[PDB]
Amino acid sequence: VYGDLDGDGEVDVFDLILMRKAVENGDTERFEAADLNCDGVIDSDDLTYHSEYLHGIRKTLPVEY
Amino acid sequence: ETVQISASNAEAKAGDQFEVKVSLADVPSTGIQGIDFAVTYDNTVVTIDKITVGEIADTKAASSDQTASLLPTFDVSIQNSEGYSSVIWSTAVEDSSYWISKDGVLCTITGTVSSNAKPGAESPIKLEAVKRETYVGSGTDNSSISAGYSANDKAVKYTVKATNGKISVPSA
Ligand SMILES: [Ca+2]
Ligand SMILES: [Ca+2]
Repeated sequence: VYGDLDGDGEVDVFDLILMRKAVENGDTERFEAADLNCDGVIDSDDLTYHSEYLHGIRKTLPVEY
Repeated sequence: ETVQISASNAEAKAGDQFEVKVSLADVPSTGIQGIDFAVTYDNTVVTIDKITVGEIADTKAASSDQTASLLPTFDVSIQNSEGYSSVIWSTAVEDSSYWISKDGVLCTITGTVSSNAKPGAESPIKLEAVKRETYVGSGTDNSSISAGYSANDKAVKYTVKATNGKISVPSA
């Protein structure tokens, strides 16, 4: 499921910590869960979209456009 | 393990600004690498103008974490029209000495009491989970405030006890 980087069935700040690490390396174990805009990379867009979901302002993942 | 979070009380006239301190107590010795909570309120009485980082979250993580420039360590989203503000602090740094590790002021809220607010009126300043789904399409909301850390990419999640604050307007 999208946003769940440790894979425990919740999307929370602990996945955001993993999202931060994923951006440094451009890779993580659950790549598809981390690539929120589906453009083949993990970068600041994904990090932002994850943060926006946690803030409650972005209602859906994955992201369109 | 467990940690306490609380909001102070304030008094201010209609149209004046007020401050509320958000504090942590009984921070475990293992520390807090990530924390996420919402501040909820009645927007007909108060609105939040800013939220500033507190002493205990003012660590080296903000200036040394690589992704800090892409997404700030202390990350705030004020949603006055929705009646809440969301506060997230997180870091990818592994060194626990850069995490939140002491009791004290986590952040300071500055807000404004409505010009219309009549004498005696009140509004709770509640600390609770951001209203969002546990995962996308779950149909069930996030029910607890998040606070903890990761070790071996595995989340260690503390229980969080919340004490709410209050804003009241005097008489003249
Ligand atoms: Ca998760
Ligand atoms: Ca991407």
